[PDB]
Amino acid sequence: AYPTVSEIPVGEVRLYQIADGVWSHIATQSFDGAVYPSNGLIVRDGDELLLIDTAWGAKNTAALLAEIEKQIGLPVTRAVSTHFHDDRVGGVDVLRAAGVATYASPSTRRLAEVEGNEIPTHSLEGLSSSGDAVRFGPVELFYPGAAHSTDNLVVYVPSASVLYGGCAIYELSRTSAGNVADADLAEWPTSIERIQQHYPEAQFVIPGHGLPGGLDLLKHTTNVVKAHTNA
Ligand SMILES: C=C(C[C@H]1O[B-](O)(O)c2cccc(F)c21)C(=O)O
Ligand SMILES: [Zn+2]
Ligand SMILES: [Zn+2]
Repeated sequence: AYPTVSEIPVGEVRLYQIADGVWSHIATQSFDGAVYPSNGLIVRDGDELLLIDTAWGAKNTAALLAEIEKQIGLPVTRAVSTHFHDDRVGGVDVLRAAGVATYASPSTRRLAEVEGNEIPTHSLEGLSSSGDAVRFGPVELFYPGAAHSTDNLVVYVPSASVLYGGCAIYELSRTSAGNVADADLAEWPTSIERIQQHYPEAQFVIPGHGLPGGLDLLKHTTNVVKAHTNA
């Protein structure tokens, strides 16, 4: 049932409904020779939608907003980018131009500016230290510590017990480290432990790229990360 990378042409966006008012969005993009799927989240808050991460690029994010109008019919009023790389902020400008208020932590906004990437407008307060969590409309934002990047956020949707890991959580099919130039490999297993200790009742865990699972994706990610570190 969950759409897979070979099912989504670059430029099209799938929505997958996880629970009442909780969707993931799935798109695909070419990077360094290969085509990757990429996940974010849509969470209904009454008559508005919160968006978690772009669809990775201006074209995909415009297709995202178009799919939301067709399939859901509620406006996206706020977006959160979970770290500073292009599959999370790429398309912020399309969101801004459509009227979406775009958010990220101060660190993410600074890392995005330094790297040349699109920059969310608004700063998220309360997320500076590992273990910090804040409610943001219908979701909980959690800063687990440095992992895939130093700034990466994870997101929990209480109504549905959905944990979105972003690029800090790998899918089961991913058995090698996914480009770790900006990662903190010594801290990543500890940051994952913080996630486990905070959301032990998670039912549905979504990696940044690929198929959702359970909390077994956290242990898998630690294994992949430690395996890369020892050799
Ligand atoms: C192998 C994946 C690539 C994917 O993730 B990224 O580092 O946010 C990032 C940035 C730019 C391109 C891109 F394909 C990606 C990974 O886990 O890092
Ligand atoms: Zn990244
Ligand atoms: Zn990524």
